[PDB]
Amino acid sequence: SVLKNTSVIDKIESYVKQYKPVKIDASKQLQVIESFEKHAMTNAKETESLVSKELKD
Amino acid sequence: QDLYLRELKDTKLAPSTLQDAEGNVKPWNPPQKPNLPELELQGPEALKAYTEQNVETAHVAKESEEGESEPIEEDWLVLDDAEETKESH
Repeated sequence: SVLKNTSVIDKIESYVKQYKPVKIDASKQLQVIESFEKHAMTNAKETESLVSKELKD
Repeated sequence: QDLYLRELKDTKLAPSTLQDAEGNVKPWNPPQKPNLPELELQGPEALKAYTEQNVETAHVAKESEEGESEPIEEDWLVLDDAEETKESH
């Protein structure tokens, strides 16, 4: 209602309407992060076991 | 009085053929009929950014990257640096 001789509000409306799907989100943190984490818990359990037996000794 | 009709016809004749109705220009030589909607159509366009911000360029930026599927090599590199940092503790 503020603009009277807009001549552009339809164009920008359509441009935003066609722009909201910018691209597909990556969400693919499962190729090097997963391997790092797997190694993480594996040798972390190893270290927990060794420090535990060292404490008992 | 005389002014009560004279000034109303003054502000209803020249503004009629000055804008709104958008045809001809009687009172002064320079016409604003093709000036405000055609020449001034690019006025704010010149004032603002053209072809970048007025059109809202759909700049599809590169998606966020990662470790590029780095193998166990970086894992044992991290192991080595952690070990050499903790050796002097």
